[PDB]
Amino acid sequence: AELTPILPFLFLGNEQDAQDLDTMQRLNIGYVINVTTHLPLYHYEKGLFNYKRLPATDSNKQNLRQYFEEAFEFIEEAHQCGKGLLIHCQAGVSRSATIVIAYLMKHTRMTMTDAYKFVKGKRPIASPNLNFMGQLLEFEEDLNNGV
Repeated sequence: AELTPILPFLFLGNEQDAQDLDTMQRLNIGYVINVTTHLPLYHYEKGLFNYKRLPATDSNKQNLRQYFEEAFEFIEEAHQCGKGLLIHCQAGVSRSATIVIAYLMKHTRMTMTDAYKFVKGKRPIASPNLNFMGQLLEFEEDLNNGV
């Protein structure tokens, strides 16, 4: 299991990485975001972490932009509460990486292109679909227009 640490408090992963509970406990993760509709909240019953589900699909019509602001709050609650946070979708990390790249665009002064390749460098498998990439490009233009 490889939980790519995009920041010190931010980890990107896939289906399997959220199951590696030993790994997550070493990283002091206390927050988890499941960006899928069908995967379970692994380790939910254990009472270990707080959870947030962004029920989305790796499709060309799925709107992740709606969840952008909702997930940013979960990440700033972790940073303000001094705890790690793992966002994971499935395999190709198309969905989960789009939200990560967007978190960097809103709070980090980075461009969409700069942030996209920052995450691409740490996790090479990142391949947000063009539907998600258009949202990311539109989120840049919005943010640049005082939005």
